[PDB]
Amino acid sequence: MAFLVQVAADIFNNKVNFELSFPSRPSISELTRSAETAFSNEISLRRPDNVPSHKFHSSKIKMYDEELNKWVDLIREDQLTDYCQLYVFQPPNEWHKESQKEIPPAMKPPSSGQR
Repeated sequence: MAFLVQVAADIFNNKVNFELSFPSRPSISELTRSAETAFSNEISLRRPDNVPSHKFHSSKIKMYDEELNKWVDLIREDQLTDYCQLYVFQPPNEWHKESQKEIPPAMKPPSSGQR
């Protein structure tokens, strides 16, 4: 009925995983905008009061390809499959660093940002 993608990232030293819903297979631009919005909302929610406000910026997106059993770059508009798992990197920054903490079961993304 809807096309789902799981999108994971490292936010303040926790691995987060969101289920994003689309009417059909999204474009990479559409997916990227949806993911940046969801992760920016997560940052706003989780931000420690000693950290300045900031947004999530995607730098590279990988997809775990079950056909090849490996992580590959998301480059083409015919790679995404329903309920596939993506991981989104950011450019180097002070607050969010990569970890090999396992990707948790996907949850609905935040419902809003912070007023």
